[PDB]
Amino acid sequence: LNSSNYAELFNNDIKLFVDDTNVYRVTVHKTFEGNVATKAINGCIFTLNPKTGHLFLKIIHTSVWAGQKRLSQLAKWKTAEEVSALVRSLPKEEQPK
Amino acid sequence: LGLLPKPEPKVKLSNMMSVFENDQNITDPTAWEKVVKDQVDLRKRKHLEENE
Amino acid sequence: KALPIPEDQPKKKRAGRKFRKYKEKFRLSHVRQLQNRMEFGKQEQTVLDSYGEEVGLGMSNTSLQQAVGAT
Amino acid sequence: PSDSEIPPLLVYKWTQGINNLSEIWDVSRGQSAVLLETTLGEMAEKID
Amino acid sequence: LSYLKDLENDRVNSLSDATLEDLQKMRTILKSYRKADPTNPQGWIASARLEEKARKFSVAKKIIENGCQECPRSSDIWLENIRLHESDVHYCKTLVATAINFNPTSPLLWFKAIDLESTTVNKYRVVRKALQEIPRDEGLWKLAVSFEADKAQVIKMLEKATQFIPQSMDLLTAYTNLQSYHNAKMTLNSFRKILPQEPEIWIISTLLEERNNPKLVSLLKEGLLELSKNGYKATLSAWLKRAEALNDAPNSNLTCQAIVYAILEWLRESGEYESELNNVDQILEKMPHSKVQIAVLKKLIQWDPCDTVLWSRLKMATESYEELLAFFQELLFQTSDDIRANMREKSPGLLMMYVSEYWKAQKGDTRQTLVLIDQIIDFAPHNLDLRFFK
Amino acid sequence: NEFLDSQRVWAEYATKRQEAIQQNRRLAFEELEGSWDRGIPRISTLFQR
Repeated sequence: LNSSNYAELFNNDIKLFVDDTNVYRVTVHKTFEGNVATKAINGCIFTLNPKTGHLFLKIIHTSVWAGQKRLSQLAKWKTAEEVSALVRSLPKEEQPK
Repeated sequence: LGLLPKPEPKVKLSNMMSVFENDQNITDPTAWEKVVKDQVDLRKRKHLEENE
Repeated sequence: KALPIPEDQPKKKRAGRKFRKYKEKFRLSHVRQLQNRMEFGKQEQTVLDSYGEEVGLGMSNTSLQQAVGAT
Repeated sequence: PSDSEIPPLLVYKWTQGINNLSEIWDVSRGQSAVLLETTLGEMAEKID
Repeated sequence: LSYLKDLENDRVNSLSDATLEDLQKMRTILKSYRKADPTNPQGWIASARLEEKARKFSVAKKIIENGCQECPRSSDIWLENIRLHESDVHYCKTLVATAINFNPTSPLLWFKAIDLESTTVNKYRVVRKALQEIPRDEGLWKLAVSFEADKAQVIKMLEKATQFIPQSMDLLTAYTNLQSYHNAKMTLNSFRKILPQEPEIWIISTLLEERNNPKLVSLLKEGLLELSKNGYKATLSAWLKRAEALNDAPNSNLTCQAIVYAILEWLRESGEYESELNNVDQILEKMPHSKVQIAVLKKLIQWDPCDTVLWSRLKMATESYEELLAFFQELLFQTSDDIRANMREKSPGLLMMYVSEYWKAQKGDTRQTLVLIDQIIDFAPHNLDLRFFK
Repeated sequence: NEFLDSQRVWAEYATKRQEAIQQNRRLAFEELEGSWDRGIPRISTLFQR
């Protein structure tokens, strides 16, 4: 998907955008001044149906990461799993291309 | 052999997303929408006006 | 009736939902493009069709997909 | 051609049958085996 | 204009064997998935699946079991492991043992074990073990009930099931069937009445009641009682829907009729819906030539005059290929005092229909004549239609 | 070799089937690995979708 083929996104085919940028949210809390504050918050998986504007937002709980390593890698896998689950949930009529 | 008028691109709400000859098409989304919807209305209105 | 003077003109340049479709029928598809790519090293995936086994899918089928099954 | 045999297999089967007929190979009493093979020429071509 | 091969006519199945190189990529991916913390379970499962498909049936066995052993303790993985070993007995048994020690709470493993074990005694033992571990699993209880040939033990099992699963209906029904007395039925009712049971449980009681088979008029009363006692959820013709299958069994149809009548009465008390009636009619039409539906129609007729219903009744009778006639006779006899008036008012073909039915029934041509005469007498201004048949 | 092997592996398959029946199972196509791409028709036939 490109600047070129953006118009392709709004044909009559069903699609899901999947943002896993915000899955492991770590926070270092900062206001407009810039004070430090260390923490490791809950995360999310943004999944969007730009036809309907449904937003299947899986809220990743922080309990996930307790005693976990290769954390980043794990996150990706988790996201994938979530996506799969979502797909399964969707009926064939509503499922995405 | 004239250029007495000009021919523009006939947008609609299915084109909308795909026309770029006229500007603002993602830039100003709702403005663009207004333009395109407005255009459509005019077309329809023109037809109706003609009928009248 | 004669052949036309072979001149090589590129006048067309068209496109348009309307005109795309038509041409989409003649364009190679994206899966055909994929097929036309064959992975380099590997013994690349063939469908043995009874009339002729010859046929290579090619890189249409994804590596993982290929390893498992069809698409 | 049946749906059972690939032709190689058919051939094999035939051979087996020819061997496995009762006392074909014994010709001590002058027994004569005769394995007539033939095309039916024009058969397809000359159906009424 | 050689056109392009219609994309979706590309070649599909019975492909060449998957390449080692290709497989290795997949393996690597799966390793990454696994090693990047366990899922916990599904990663292993996924790997197993891949192996099965890849294909391979040795590496999977080696690795999947190992995976199962250390970190995870999910039923699903155990199940997968079991599946992987179709090698009939010993390995499977071992797997089961490993599982139930770890996960006794998950029914699936128990079921698998049961499936595995061929001998009936063994199966019974397994079931018992499951029960000891897990109390609530209705299916297991049912299986247990099924297993045995003797009586007392079976009864005991049923009792246990009742104790454990509070609102298993099938089990309750089975128990009821077992004991075989009116006292027993009463006891059962008592046991149940204490329990909260709003929706549709007294149907069982009704069924039990008409095991005697002569009694039947008290059924209606019981039905009436049922809804008033219970703090109920407003429903119409759900009972009928549920009655259907039940009705279809032997010695149940009669019971169903009473229930239907009760329901109708309740509806009347509540108020005339219009849609509900239509729904009921539709239901009746579906699954035709059945007795409960007929009963409903009969009840309706008794309540109020309906020519459509009468036609429907006739149709039902035809489908059946006599009940209607009987009903008519009953109507004439029990209350020709009140019926003559209504009939007279109608001035209808009901009489004609009756006559026709009689004719169909009898070649002896005397009973029919008598009936006709009665009808003539019955009708006070005497109906015109009757005479022609005579 | 193919015809003799076909004869062999179909007998084997039959035996397996019988065993399955005795132990009440649908025949596991996991077991028939080894004698899979052998036989005419192949044992790959029997479990094609």
